[PDB]
Amino acid sequence: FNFGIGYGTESGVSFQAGVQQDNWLGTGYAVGINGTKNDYQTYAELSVTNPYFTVDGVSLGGRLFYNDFQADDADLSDYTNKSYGTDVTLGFPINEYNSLRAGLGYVHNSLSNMQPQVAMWRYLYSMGEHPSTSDQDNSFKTDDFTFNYGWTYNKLDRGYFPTDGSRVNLTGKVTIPGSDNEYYKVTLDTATYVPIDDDHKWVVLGRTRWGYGDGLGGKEMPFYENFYAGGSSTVRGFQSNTIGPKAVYFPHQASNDLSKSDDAVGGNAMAVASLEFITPTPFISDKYANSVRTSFFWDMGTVWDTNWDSSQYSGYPDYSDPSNIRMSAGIALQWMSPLGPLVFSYAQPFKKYDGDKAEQFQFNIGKTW
Amino acid sequence: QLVESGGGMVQAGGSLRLSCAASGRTFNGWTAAWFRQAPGKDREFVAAISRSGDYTYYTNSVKGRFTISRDSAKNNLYLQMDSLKPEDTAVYYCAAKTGTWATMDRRYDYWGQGTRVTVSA
Repeated sequence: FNFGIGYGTESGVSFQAGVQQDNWLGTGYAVGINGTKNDYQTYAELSVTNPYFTVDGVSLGGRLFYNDFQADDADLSDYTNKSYGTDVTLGFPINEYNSLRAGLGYVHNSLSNMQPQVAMWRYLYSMGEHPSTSDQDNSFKTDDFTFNYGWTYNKLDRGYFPTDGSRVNLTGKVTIPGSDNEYYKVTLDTATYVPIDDDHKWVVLGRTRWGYGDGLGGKEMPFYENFYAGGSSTVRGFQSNTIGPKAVYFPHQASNDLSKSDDAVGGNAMAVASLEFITPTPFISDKYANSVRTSFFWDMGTVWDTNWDSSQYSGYPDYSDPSNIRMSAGIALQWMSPLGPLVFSYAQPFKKYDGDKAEQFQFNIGKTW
Repeated sequence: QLVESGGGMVQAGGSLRLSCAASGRTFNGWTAAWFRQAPGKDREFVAAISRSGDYTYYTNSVKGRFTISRDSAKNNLYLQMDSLKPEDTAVYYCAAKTGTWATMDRRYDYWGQGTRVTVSA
């Protein structure tokens, strides 16, 4: 039994609960149940593995999950996405620092409470759906099968406060013929630590994050697969997910001409980069110095909608423009305090655009037992 | 808790100003909205103001006649009701939300008790 509670500006109060049983009723299968609850998300999975199935280091794992997503509580245009599915994954260990994975996934997405907006309705139209633009009471259910691929390079010298090496994670999925949706999606994450001194007290850190996806054969990528930027983990100094396209709402009518907004919706393309200088903490050269890390950083990122038609909506910003790079700068503090790991940051978004929401003070604190 | 005030009875054409406040609370980090329930009917969206406060959204029937706003300190939420019609007769409810705005009542987290507005021919 492992439990975890946390509080942060990105996800409010976070609860986690898990149980893992290596051998379930002498079957040899390792079974695990896990749960997560956010301000905006409720997630539950059933994990299955079996080390007696592993062949030449290639392992097989199963997953059965449920997910409840409330987009309004993630600072996005309001909608609800209740989903469930399964995943079967294979793990290939290439070497001591590189692993691969490939699996098949099924997912049922049940959408509701969609607040009519242009970009959202653009995807819906491409799927043959024609729900009213004057009401939030709506529904769209789909069933998809996917092929999932992943690569992880991890050569970081230490887990908690790395000082040398890099970590790269590349993931990709595509819909299989027969699915309701028709799209692909790629994500890339990189972290690189370079120590300048022998004691590794001074370290340069470069982070990047990329995402691109689009529909296939006339379709569009569903909006619930969008990428986001802005927040404690992406571009500090900005409110969570604020970076990128903003919703253009249709007018609401009672049961019997568009509106600009500052509500983010994400996009199908995304680019984020950060440079961070890790330094010693001033005047704490005692035993507590090893558990505290101070840093100065420069963050930037952009999100855009490749299928945004600026011609039909000339009165509104061009949300297909990839060149609206947002930037911020500030200082971060990391502490392995008694109450768990803590991260505090203060950043000033010196380059922002219309609709961006600032959040200079951001912090996350967790605790697991 | 949310408390509405400013209702009553007015002849068609008149004006009203509804007010909503919460003791010791502010609307700083909240999306706020007004709903109304005409007799025999369901709660329907009237107007809303974004968390940022820079954007306002109205139902078509009241667009151009009603105005939702907040005071500088964000202690009070207002609905200016001009050019009243008989169909505007309803119990008006104040609502608040932590996330982005919506038009469905069940998407809002906190509600007032309602204040009655009657417009006579």
